[PDB]
Amino acid sequence: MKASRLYTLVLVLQPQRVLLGMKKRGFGAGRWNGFGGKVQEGETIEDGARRELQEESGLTVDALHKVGQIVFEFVGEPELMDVHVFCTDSIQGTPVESDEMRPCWFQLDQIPFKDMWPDNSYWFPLLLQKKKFHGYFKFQGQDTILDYTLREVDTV
Ligand SMILES: Nc1nc2c([nH]c(=O)n2[C@H]2C[C@H](O)[C@@H](COP(=O)(O)OP(=O)(O)OP(=O)(O)O)O2)c(=O)[nH]1
Ligand code: NA
Repeated sequence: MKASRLYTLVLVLQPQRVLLGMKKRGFGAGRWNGFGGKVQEGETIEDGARRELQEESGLTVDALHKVGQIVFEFVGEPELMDVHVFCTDSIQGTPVESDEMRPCWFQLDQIPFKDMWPDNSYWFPLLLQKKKFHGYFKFQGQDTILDYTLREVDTV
């Protein structure tokens, strides 16, 4: 089995809208996603999620709720991505656009699934229902899922 690298993903989910960030530069740009990145040495997963939210979106929150975990495998890549998914409903500043990321609010009847990673269509609806989940997705490139598993869980 492949080794896996730890990542976080943060969704700011308010009662009527969700905050997403559009990748501005590099390869893979043009998709909306939660805020996140690699966990760094010595930090807890939750603290890495708070750090990435601040660095990417400019938002500082005191805490996050863990809602899921999703493992991504890419054909031709040696490591899995072990992505710990967090939520919060409570913010106290404004999102900030950078050269790398543009944050944007979407109403919850306008979730931009067509411009999100294909796996999001499967697990995002569970997140919206206050459910917790574990998932795994194998991708060929950016657009094609070859295999996936998804399960609702009581505890993550
Ligand atoms: N399938 C899927 N892949 C995702 C999602 N979100 C997400 O970042 N990815 C993948 C695509 C990118 O290749 C990779 C982004 O991680 P990253 O390399 O930007 O993390 P980072 O910011 O710590 O790295 P770096 O820019 O500092 O080098 O993760 C998602 O929601 N679904
Ligand atoms: Na990132």
